[PDB]
Amino acid sequence: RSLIVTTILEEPYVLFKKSDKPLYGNDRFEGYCIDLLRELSTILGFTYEIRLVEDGKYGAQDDVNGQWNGMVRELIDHKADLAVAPLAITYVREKVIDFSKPFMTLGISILYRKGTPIDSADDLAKQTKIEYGAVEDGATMTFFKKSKISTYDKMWAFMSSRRQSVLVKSNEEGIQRVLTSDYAFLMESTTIEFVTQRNCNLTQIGGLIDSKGYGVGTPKGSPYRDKITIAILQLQEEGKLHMMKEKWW
Amino acid sequence: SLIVTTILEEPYVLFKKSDKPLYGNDRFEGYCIDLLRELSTILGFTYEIRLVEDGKYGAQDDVNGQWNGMVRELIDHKADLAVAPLAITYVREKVIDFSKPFMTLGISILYRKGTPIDSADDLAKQTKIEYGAVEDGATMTFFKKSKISTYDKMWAFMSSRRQSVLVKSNEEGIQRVLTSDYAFLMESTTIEFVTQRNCNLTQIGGLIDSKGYGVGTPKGSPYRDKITIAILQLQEEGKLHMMKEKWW
Ligand SMILES: C=C(C)[C@H]1CN[C@H](C(=O)O)[C@H]1CC(=O)O
Ligand SMILES: C=C(C)[C@H]1CN[C@H](C(=O)O)[C@H]1CC(=O)O
Ligand SMILES: [Cl-]
Repeated sequence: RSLIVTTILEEPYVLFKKSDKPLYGNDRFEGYCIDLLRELSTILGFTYEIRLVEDGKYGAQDDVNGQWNGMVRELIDHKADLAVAPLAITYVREKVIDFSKPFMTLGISILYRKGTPIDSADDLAKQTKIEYGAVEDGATMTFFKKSKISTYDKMWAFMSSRRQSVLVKSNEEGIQRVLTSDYAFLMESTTIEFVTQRNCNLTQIGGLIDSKGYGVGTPKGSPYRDKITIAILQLQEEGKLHMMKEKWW
Repeated sequence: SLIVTTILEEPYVLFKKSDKPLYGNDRFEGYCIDLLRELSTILGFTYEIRLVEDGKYGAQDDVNGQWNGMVRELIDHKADLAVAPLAITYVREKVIDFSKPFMTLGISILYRKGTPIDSADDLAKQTKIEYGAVEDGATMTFFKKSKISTYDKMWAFMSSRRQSVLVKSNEEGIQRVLTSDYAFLMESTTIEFVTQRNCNLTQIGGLIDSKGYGVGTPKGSPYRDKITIAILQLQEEGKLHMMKEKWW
């Protein structure tokens, strides 16, 4: 049978393919993660059906009820066989689902304007005039929520106190805020690179604040996890992942 | 108590400098030693460090398919963990398990400063400047296996000149760069260590590929996923970055 693959719209990883005529099935989608999935299927010999996660979320756990949502929740409940998306491999997620080895490596950094005196997270933390934030309940926000590093703890105190005003619901919302207010956006370096290639007034500020990878998610114990790892390593060694990144970035 | 196989390689694993001979685990320090200590704390195991007898990381014989090095120790259940700058590669992942990466890196080029050489392509299209890699390591194996024209050409060069351009260690490669017209294909994390210590040397071009180092375990080992979770904990609390800063 075909594997059910859960994913989510996020440029340039997953988007709706443009066509003058209606599109159906997997043909509706394109992007880096779609090429990846195609290449994985070519190596491993499975067929698949792409489905957008209904709740539009990656996967985080609620504090009170301990319930998961998003693509992670779909894998937990065995409603999908794989999740293929820019899904960060994190400690809390690894506790509840399995991940392939990374197909991309990245870190949190800062998206802001060029030509300013701001050069690091510490510069942001020490002031309040320039607002800053992150996608609510994502891996980036979770990093700040849990950090014991003085600088990042202060940034979390700032963001948490202004939740409604500085946390956003998507990368697109955060980017639009950098573009239309005095705002710096804490976001993943791979997506920053995409943005800065297309917006000459924007830049990454400072280096990477942490390090993580994106991996393909599976339900805990899935036999596909290790198979997908091996295929990913093959794709990397063949230069195919690099070609795919060049194509979409 | 777990048996941990490793290998000397600066600054991952070193013999501690000492007036008197040291014994057992006391003999060793380095990034990978700190990593092992941190893992042991999180997971609650004791361990004995043993240097791999054959001094190899792990490659497969092209005729008989047998493995050597730390990979062989794991396959043979002579060790529980391998903790070293052991690249997570397609061929190795097929026979042993690896944790998720504690360090990410890629192949690049170590050469002298001030030349017009700017990329692998520049090396491949000539022969006056010799180049090579550590024999049978993950770098050499990338070239051996690559279908990319430039890298296949470089493999043809290095292959045909095995005796003279392939080396036994990073140290031998670095000395070649310093004493002759030679460029050394080597891992970018080691290049970084080297170029911080020698201002006449530089990385040429960017990364040619991307890989990680991971802790190795025998296939099927229950420790693999526990070590992965520990590594993720160490990364998220900033410890892996501090460890790299400390040793580089
Ligand atoms: C696109 C966003 C919502 C996702 C993508 N990776 C992160 C994740 O896996 O949670 C989130 C971004 C972030 O937290 O900066
Ligand atoms: C120090 C060397 C021999 C090891 C380290 N990592 C690679 C490996 O895991 O094979 C080798 C280096 C290289 O191949 O450039
Ligand atoms: Cl894994």
